[PDB]
Amino acid sequence: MLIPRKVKHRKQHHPEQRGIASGGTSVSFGDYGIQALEHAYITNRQIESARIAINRHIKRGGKVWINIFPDRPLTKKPAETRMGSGKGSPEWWVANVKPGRVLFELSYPDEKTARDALTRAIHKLPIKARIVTREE
Amino acid sequence: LIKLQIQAGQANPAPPVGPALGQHGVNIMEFCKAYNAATESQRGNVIPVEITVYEDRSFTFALKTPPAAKLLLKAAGVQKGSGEPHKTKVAKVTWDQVREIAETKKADLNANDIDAAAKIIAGTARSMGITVE
Amino acid sequence: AKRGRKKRDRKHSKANHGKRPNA
Amino acid sequence: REGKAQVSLAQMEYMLPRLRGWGESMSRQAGGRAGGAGGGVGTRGPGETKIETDRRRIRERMAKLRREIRDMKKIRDTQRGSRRRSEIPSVAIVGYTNAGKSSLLNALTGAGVLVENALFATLEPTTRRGEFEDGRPFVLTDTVGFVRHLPTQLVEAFRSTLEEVVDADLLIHVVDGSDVNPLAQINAVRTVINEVVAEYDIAPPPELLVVNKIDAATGVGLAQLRRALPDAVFVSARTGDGLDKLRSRMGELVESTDATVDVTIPYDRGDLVARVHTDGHVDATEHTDAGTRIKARVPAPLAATLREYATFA
Amino acid sequence: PNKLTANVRTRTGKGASRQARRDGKVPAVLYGHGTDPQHLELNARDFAAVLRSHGTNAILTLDIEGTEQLALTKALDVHPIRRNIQHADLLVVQR
Amino acid sequence: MKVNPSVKPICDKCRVIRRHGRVMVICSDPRHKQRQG
Amino acid sequence: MAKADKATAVADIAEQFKASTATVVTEYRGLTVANLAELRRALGDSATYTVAKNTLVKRAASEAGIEGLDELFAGPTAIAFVKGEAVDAAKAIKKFAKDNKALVIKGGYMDGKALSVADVEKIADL
RNA sequence: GCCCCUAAGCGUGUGCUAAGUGGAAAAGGAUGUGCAGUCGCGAAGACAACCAGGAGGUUGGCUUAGAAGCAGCCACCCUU
Ligand SMILES: Nc1nc2c(ncn2[C@@H]2O[C@H](COP(=O)(O)OP(=O)(O)CP(=O)(O)O)[C@@H](O)[C@H]2O)c(=O)[nH]1
Repeated sequence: MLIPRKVKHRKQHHPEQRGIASGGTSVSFGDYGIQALEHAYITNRQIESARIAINRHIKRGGKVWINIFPDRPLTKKPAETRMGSGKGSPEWWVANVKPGRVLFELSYPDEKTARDALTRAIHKLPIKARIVTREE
Repeated sequence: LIKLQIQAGQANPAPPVGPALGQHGVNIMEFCKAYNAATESQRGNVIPVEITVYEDRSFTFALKTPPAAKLLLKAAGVQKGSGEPHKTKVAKVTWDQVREIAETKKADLNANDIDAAAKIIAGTARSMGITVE
Repeated sequence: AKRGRKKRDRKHSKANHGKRPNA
Repeated sequence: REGKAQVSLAQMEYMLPRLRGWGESMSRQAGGRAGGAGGGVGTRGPGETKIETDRRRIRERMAKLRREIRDMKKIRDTQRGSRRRSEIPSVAIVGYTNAGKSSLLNALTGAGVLVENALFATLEPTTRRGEFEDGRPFVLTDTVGFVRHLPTQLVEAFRSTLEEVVDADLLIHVVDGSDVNPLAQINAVRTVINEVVAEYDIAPPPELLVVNKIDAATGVGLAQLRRALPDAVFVSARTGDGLDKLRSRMGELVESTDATVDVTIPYDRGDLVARVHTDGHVDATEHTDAGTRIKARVPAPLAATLREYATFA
Repeated sequence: PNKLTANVRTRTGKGASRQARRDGKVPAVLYGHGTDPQHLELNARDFAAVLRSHGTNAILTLDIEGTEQLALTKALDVHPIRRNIQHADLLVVQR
Repeated sequence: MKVNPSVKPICDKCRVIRRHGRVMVICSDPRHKQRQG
Repeated sequence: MAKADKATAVADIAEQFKASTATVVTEYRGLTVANLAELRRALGDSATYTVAKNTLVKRAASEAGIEGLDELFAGPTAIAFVKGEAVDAAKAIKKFAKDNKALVIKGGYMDGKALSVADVEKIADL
């Protein structure tokens, strides 16, 4: 499942949520795509889930792209512990997704089935997202 | 109006002939008896009989040439039809004999128009899978 | 949880102008 | 969910007797990114954290899991209604492991079940309807892998399989032609049906034998195991082959409850014989004429419906 | 069809652009071979209308306040959430 | 009557309707009939 | 309705009536395909017995040049374009009033003109 | 803040709401309702319904005794 090979610093602050996306805000690989509309931390798990959803929906066709890689690590203190004595170990790899960013992109000869698979992916994702298209 | 397609042979076979004649009306035998009596001379050709029934009963002795697809089969040179028409064609049946034999059968079915008959027979050949030239 | 929800939502009034002490 | 719960319970209960020592040793450095033993799902995903970390949490979760399996037993027996309500013969593919059970199922039924290279590939017993030589829309189910010295710490997983084998009639015993002691393989895997019947005693079901991997197996075995050895039939290859008499002897050894007493079907309605033709097979359709006379088998209700009309030939 | 009116910008800046975009007048800047930048405004409705059919590249007859002038669409700064053009950059053409 | 926050026509014959301020799906097949509730 | 059909609707009657010295119009309803063909195709030797839209052909009639029979199109119409021969055509149209009785001649265009209540029978009673 | 409790508007003009929404809440579901756009059709007759046909080839070919259009699979044309 998606994961960085290595990261320079293992314990980083949480990725910021403020502001809109000034980059990655257009379909530039495939024909359709999922444009988010709400700040969130999309995680390796959700990305894998949506990818499997789209691939299972489209039968051995089309090409899929992911314009976001989970690289920011989020820690977690071990259970049943007081507050203090250092940050927790890395727990979840998250990609800071911002309003307007295109998360998934698809290119499939058909139209209805591409739309349907994209809807599947959106449902699997946490955030509110719409289906944008290369046309405009 | 019940049509049974059959040749001039045979006599009361249930799986192909268990019709309303045996269900309700005259005995089962008389139907085929009176049907084959006036058309024994068929020799394998299919001569379907279309019987009518009135408020109580009214036998009718009616006939017709074999199906269009079956005539195509007879002339083509095969006994079994192809289950994959336009995927594996068997024979390229020509049009001269088709015309000479359909110049009256289609005049009875719909009309004697040679072009219309040609288009209909082309459709039937396409259906069977043994198309024409 | 009802008491907390209510005390917090009390901040959305025309008189507090949106902020309440100890929200 | 069934697997992710029952395997989780088995793991918790295996920890139970050794919650002290090595479990703490594992948790000490934790997985360290990823450990050599995951959790409820093992292959990443859920179960990423650990198995046993606190005795309280472990006990709590074993309780919850036991309740969950209580729920799943009801769900499973509800699902398994139609077959028991219909009295439809069922057969079970009983193989030790990697004996190509799923592949054999794909064969003979056109099924498309997964067939992966591993000693434990098929997770839950899956089944499909099949046809015998003449009909009998019977049922065929696989079994989950059984390895020597069946770990009793993991029975909740094989409990469903055990039920599905004890609620069946004819058993077909698949072996794998890899090891040198297939006799040991078969005896070992058969040691389990003994306790299966001990618990859920109904009867010793009729038995049949088969061994997959024919193409690659017996490379130096020759047909000794095919002639001298007792009951066994095998043509499947390590990828798939043709099936010749596995589907004939399977029908001849399955329950023959279907009565074969001759019945007389008259003409009567326009297609009254259609009922018998579609129900009870049409074996020996000695069609004659008019009120066609024939000889075919029929089930209990059709036999009782035609009783009065059963005039001797 | 390709004839789009225009109106020079009375003011310019954050407030002027915001007010214009609220009233539905996409701002634009016209410059190029003539080498004399002009800040103007167009009706976003007709601008998008012509853009739908003629595509991003197109030779637009910009009817300026006082005369006409040919132009070419160079840039379209568009908001990614609200799919609406925020600013247009037109390249004059000398023919 | 499946009470579910998510009601969608399961089959081509299923028709949605608003009744007593409460969305309900009704079909010729009784099994598909459901309500939002 | 359809634009192409409308466009052809001129020629759909123009040459037909230009050639046919006579044509019939009547409220047709009931005769199956077989009954209709019994005279349309089964007896096709000197007249094309067809039908056409009675609402779209009202303008097409004016276009073709006929104007006497325009108020009689308000309802089903069964046209019979003959190439002139009337002694057999009148008999053909009068034959159906024994077996079906569902086929009368409400009117039509005789010799580029209209007709009366008795002309329907007097076209050719010989 | 201005119906009475309670000092002061049951204020005036446009609209909106049927939910007591106002007078708590998410993913998601949704033939509720106002408005601004678009694409088909339609006064040469459409959208609903009503009167007749909806045919011949032909039980179209594979399958099946069977499959006539209706378990299922290929073709899926024309005569008027
Ligand atoms: N012996 C045999 N092996 C096969 C056959 N078809 C595929 N295989 C190979 O065997 C491997 C294991 O699959 P399989 O033996 O079917 O699994 P199984 O024995 O049915 C169930 P489990 O693996 O849990 O014991 C697969 O990787 C496949 O490539 C076959 O017909 N016979």
